[PDB]
Amino acid sequence: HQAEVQIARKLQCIADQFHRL
Amino acid sequence: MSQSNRELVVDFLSYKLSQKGYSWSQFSDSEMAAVKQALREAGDEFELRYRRAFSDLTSQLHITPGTAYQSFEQVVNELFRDGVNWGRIVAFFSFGGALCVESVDKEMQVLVSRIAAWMATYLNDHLEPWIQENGGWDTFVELYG
Repeated sequence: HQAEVQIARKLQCIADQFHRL
Repeated sequence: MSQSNRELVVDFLSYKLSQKGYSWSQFSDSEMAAVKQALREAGDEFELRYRRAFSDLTSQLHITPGTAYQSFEQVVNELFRDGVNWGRIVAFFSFGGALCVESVDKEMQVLVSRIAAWMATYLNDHLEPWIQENGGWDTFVELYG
């Protein structure tokens, strides 16, 4: 029971694709 | 122990708070710090990209004083479970910043000092081993201007 992980994944989704500065 | 990550955290949070008109002073009592400038721009860009794909991070989670700590650690742990890169560290900073900004707007100023403390401890206990084994903080300034 966490919507916290969904936020963590949404964070990762932008973070992962953040190497293209 | 010269864990100056504290200064990095406070500097970033102060910037995010100053944007909304507040001051870090309200909530808490070798000069190559271009990382400060580099991290601010990076944080701004992250939040910009995040708010385009989804809603802005400030309205993602419903926070209460008693809910905050468990919610913070749960998010961060899941963010760093499958690996650590520079993008996720920016995610780490802008997330904590969004929490501070929200906690003030929802009038839970009590959390601001703690969010900084929570970030600082995790940045020392679980992230710095990755930092200098990937070239330290300057490497971030080089890769992200």
